[PDB]
Amino acid sequence: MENFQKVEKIGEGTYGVVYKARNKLTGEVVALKKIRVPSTAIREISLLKELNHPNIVKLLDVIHTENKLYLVFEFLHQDLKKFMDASALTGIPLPLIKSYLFQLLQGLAFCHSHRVLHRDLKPQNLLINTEGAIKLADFGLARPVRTYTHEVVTLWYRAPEILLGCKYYSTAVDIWSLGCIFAEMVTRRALFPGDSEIDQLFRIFRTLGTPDEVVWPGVTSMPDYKPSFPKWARQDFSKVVPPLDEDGRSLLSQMLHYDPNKRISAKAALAHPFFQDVTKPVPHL
Ligand SMILES: Cc1ccc(N(CC#N)c2cc(Nc3ccc(OC[C@H](O)CN(C)C)cc3)ncn2)c(Br)c1
Repeated sequence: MENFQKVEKIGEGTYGVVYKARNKLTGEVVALKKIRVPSTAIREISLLKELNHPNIVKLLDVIHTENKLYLVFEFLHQDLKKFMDASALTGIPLPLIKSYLFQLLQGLAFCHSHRVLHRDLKPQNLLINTEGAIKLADFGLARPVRTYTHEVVTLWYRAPEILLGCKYYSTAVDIWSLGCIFAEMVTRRALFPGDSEIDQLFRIFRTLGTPDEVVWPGVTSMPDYKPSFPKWARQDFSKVVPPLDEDGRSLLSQMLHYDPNKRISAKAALAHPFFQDVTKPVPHL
């Protein structure tokens, strides 16, 4: 750590506090995360230093000293959450929303091709720069209910299979989360703001319809599925994300399919007609 000087507190991350810091030597400005060490952790983390992509926050170095773990990441000046809030009254322009979704799908396609899942995608761990790029952060660190600061972990972006107690979820969980983020960027309001696991599940059911064996084979046998779940009817996406166009609604619907196996893959989503006219606009930061 002596090689680093803490500039400011970036925020209380899920696995520890994060500080903007400078390499007392290289002058490099980075994001320093102190992880709240098992050999299994070290090996997995070392594997992440290899997962390099333009849309994945670069893990610069892993420091294992004094039996403590520090992760040094590339530094970006803001997360998507702050940007969405700052664009609340005007709304993020569609071309930029399209650009961000496109880039994130590229990042996911990359990770997923390497069999790596994010598992906890949310606006707070999506970082943007002044150039128009957006990157996935804290990728692979998943493999708690509260943070080290007791802060509640958001359930708003959790896939239904996870909520239903699935133990071996797939890359499909990341597509679901991104779909929820996509919808939020368009409407300027969280799609499923649950404040408990059951409230989260029921919010999803109230919008997409209570899942059954027809739309999701095997759902009634899932760990936490209850035959007593209320049966709500499905609503039109025309009502869910106006004024998103049909290409956009088509894509969002495929990203929010109940059956993880039916849910569109990142790579297939990249070929969706919605991205026919994709561009890379510069954000107003
Ligand atoms: C909650 C949290 C804490 C740390 C990070 N990590 C780690 C990784 N991987 C960063 C951040 C960063 N830059 C930056 C990120 C946020 C930020 O402000 C966050 C505020 O908390 C905004 N909120 C209102 C959402 C300022 C600079 N550059 C590289 N890595 C992330 Br992702 C989320």
